[PDB]
Amino acid sequence: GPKFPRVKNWELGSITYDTLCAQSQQDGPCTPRRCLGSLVLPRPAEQLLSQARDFINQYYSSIKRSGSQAHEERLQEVEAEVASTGTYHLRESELVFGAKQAWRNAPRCVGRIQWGKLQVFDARDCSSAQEMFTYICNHIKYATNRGNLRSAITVFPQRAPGRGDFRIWNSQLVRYAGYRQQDGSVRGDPANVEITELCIQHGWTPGNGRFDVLPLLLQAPDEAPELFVLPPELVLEVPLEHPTLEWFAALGLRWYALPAVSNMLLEIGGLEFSAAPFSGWYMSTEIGTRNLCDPHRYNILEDVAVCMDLDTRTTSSLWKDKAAVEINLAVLHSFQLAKVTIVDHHAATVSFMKHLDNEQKARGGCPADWAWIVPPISGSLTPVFHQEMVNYILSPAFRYQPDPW
Amino acid sequence: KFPRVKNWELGSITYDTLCAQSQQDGPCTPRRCLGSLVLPRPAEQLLSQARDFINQYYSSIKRSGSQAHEERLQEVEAEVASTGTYHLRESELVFGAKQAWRNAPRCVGRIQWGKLQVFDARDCSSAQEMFTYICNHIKYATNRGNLRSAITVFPQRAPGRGDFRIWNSQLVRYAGYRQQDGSVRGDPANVEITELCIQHGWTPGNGRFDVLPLLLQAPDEAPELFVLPPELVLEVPLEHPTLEWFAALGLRWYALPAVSNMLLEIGGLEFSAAPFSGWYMSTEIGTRNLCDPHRYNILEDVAVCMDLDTRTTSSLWKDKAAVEINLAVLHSFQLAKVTIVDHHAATVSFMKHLDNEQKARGGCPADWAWIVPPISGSLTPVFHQEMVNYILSPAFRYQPDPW
Ligand code: HEM
Ligand code: HEM
Ligand SMILES: Cc1cc(N)nc(COC[C@H](CN)OCc2cc(C)cc(N)n2)c1
Ligand SMILES: Cc1cc(N)nc(COC[C@H](CN)OCc2cc(C)cc(N)n2)c1
Ligand SMILES: C[C@H](O)[C@H](O)[C@H]1CNc2nc(N)[nH]c(=O)c2N1
Ligand SMILES: C[C@H](O)[C@H](O)[C@H]1CNc2nc(N)[nH]c(=O)c2N1
Ligand SMILES: [Zn+2]
Repeated sequence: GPKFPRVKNWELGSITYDTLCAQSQQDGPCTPRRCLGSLVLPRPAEQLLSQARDFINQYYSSIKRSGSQAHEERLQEVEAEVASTGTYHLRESELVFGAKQAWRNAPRCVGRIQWGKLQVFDARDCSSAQEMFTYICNHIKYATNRGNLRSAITVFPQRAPGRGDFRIWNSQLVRYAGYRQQDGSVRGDPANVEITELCIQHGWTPGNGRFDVLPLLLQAPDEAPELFVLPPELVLEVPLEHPTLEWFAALGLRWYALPAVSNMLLEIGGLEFSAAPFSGWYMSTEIGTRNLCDPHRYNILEDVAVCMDLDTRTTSSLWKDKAAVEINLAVLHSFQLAKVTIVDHHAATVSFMKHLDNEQKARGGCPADWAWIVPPISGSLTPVFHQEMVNYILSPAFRYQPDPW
Repeated sequence: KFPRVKNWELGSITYDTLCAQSQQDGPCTPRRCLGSLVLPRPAEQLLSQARDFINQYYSSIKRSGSQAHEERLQEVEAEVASTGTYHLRESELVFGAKQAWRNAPRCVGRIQWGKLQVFDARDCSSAQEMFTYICNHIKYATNRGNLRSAITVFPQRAPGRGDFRIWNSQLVRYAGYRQQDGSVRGDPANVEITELCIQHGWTPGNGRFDVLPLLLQAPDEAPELFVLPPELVLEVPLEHPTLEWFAALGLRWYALPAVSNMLLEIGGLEFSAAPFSGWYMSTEIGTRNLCDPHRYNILEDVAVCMDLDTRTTSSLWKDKAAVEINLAVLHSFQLAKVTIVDHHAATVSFMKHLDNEQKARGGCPADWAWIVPPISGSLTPVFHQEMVNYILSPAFRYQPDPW
């Protein structure tokens, strides 16, 4: 009967219909002729004003004052401001709500059960690269909280007509260096070769290890980026050991505690926050499966399998699968021992199922990107594998943006 | 526009041009993607699908434009104009069935697409005849463990009448018997078909691995029950290479995956009974059939036999057990000399297939959620490969249950 996508869970046999998707104001990449759901990156006064009104309407609905006089007065305030200045500005509580709503709207995040619990640091007063650095250190200190991690976002000033952007050049606040070698290989994280080379071009004295923490390149409006070294005491890392395989610690592998995305755009009511880094805590598979075992990342599967004495000469020994499991276990064990927050892919996906049920009742749906939500090991052992998902774009949102260089 | 398709492991980029030949809408729209959903929510038309298919065929043998090509289009046209339908030549049927497989977005085994034995069963007028054909298919496809891909094609749908159908979802399936206390004994996915077999006269067993009889249906007739001779049905007892207690679980699985509920569409003609088979990829058995919570659900038993700490997700007890079961499946198929492919070799060969199809057709329709295996996803190259999903014809399609 219902004219909304029907969504089925094949493990439980239950059905829902997503009505939320009708609030999408904006096309993804798919069409009736071809699905592009698996692509990572497929590619103004009245326009602004209607984005702004929709957002203000969301905020007033969220505080149950929709249609109220404070609501119609805010709408007028906003149009008046666009009328005379081309842009407008958010009230503090509007920013807080919009930030949370952007996380809650992110289809690619499995951690969204935590969406209501986000510390929002307003850094819209920031006026220099040096001040960005202070805010960022404060953020990292707050978020890290000695291992007991707290979700957080710091919001720097919005894009402004004619004037340059605030940008953090690094893709995350904490990243490891990647040094291109003479034999064409890479030492450290190959994902970070470009930003590494950029840091060196901007005067950084590079180290030569596999786990060198990168410095930050921070750009304030209409200035060249400036370089800032994080005090090592601020950057919590966990050395990786394995609970029974005693040789595993001898590998010198490690990972940083804080996953802090710094190159995304936070869009709220048409306003564009080009620097707005946000952080949570890790799901174990991000470290132990992707960052450590992708062939284009640290690529350690074969070395670990050799240490475990597996038959790496044939696919059918399942040597990759066994090594990857042990690496994931080491990641979980080591984070637990160090009392640094982490969540395994089972607990995370169970919690995401609870999130979907919360959001079914609250908004009638939840946009979700199945390829990104299902973990990269043990897929069908998690309940999200058996759950259909509808993917669409809502605002507020975190959006990709081109690299500043 | 032609979508850009990137491999994130290798940095390489292609453009799918083949998607332009899609004539048939999927579930997605610009407002929302529905690609993770399993199921979807006259004469001129048949004639254009017919012409298009005859063109694909004459081009496939290089004789595009020839006398033979024109006379064949006119035959198709003369037949439709007079009867509202037409019939395929055996050689066309063979081509169309291979193309349907080639085109199947959810199949990771398509490197094999050109090697397909096709039995024409269009001269079949009875459920009894269907049974004989099915036994021959099984015997041939199984080949004493050296499995060979095959399809048998029964008579097409016709406006005047009921369809030929095989009620079972595969030719070989294990019974699931509901217990008065809710539980299922056997394969919970086959409870309905098991019950249908019982009501049409089957004497049920009571094991966890009882091979079902087939319900075959000729048009507008009640379906009929046929027991497969047990020697036709190759099974593999599961054991583990190092864990001796694993064989004590009494697990086993059948060699032959042979889908028998899907519709084969070729040039607008529809073949409601057209069972097809290949060989398994180990994860289908090891991960989905044995470990899915709504299938035989054995993860916990295995974890306990391995003495794992089951009380917390963070021991990765599930992951550890799933890996041993998959290992047991590969080992036991290898020991019994029955064809199987593991998920690494299979996905490596699919990458090769993508590359072949890029050169041959300018693209390949693929359903990423079904191509990427259910364990160790990102350990396989297909995880890192962007894919474009779309429907080309000839095609295998879902159809309603006949009851
Ligand atoms: C609280 C713990 C959190 C967990 C466990 C978590 C987990 C994850 C995971 C596993 C991913 C996929 C990452 C990848 O494969 O590259 C992700 C993506 C994402 N999460 Fe979270 N998340 C958390 C908190 C946050 C917070 C606080 C925000 C924003 C306020 C957020 C926004 C995002 C976004 C935008 C993405 C997509 C990134 C992209 O497309 O590249 N998440 N989350
Ligand atoms: C030769 C070895 C073959 C292998 C290893 C293979 C592998 C697979 C696998 C793993 C799937 C996913 C199945 C599932 O999760 O339920 C699949 C689906 C499928 N394959 Fe194959 N395949 C093979 C041969 C064939 C042949 C011969 C045909 C047809 C002539 C075929 C047509 C299909 C179709 C239509 C699907 C989709 C089924 C559905 O939507 O439920 N494949 N294949
Ligand atoms: C290729 C690439 C693109 C892009 N936008 N970002 C990166 C690296 O950013 C890290 C990655 C983004 N998918 O996010 C990891 C993450 C973030 C958060 C907030 C929590 C968490 N557990 N995990 C690489
Ligand atoms: C729910 C359902 C639908 C349907 N069409 N078939 C089934 C049972 O068949 C399972 C599956 C098709 N989804 O077959 C697996 C398979 C088929 C083939 C030809 C090869 C292979 N390795 N594996 C269940
Ligand atoms: C091609 C494919 O879309 C790509 O490799 C995706 C798949 N799923 C993912 N899922 C997560 N969580 N993170 C990723 O980087 C990716 N990569
Ligand atoms: C909802 C989701 O699409 C569903 O669980 C799919 C996922 N991928 C799959 N992939 C294969 N090969 N077979 C399946 O049954 C499924 N199930
Ligand atoms: Zn789609």
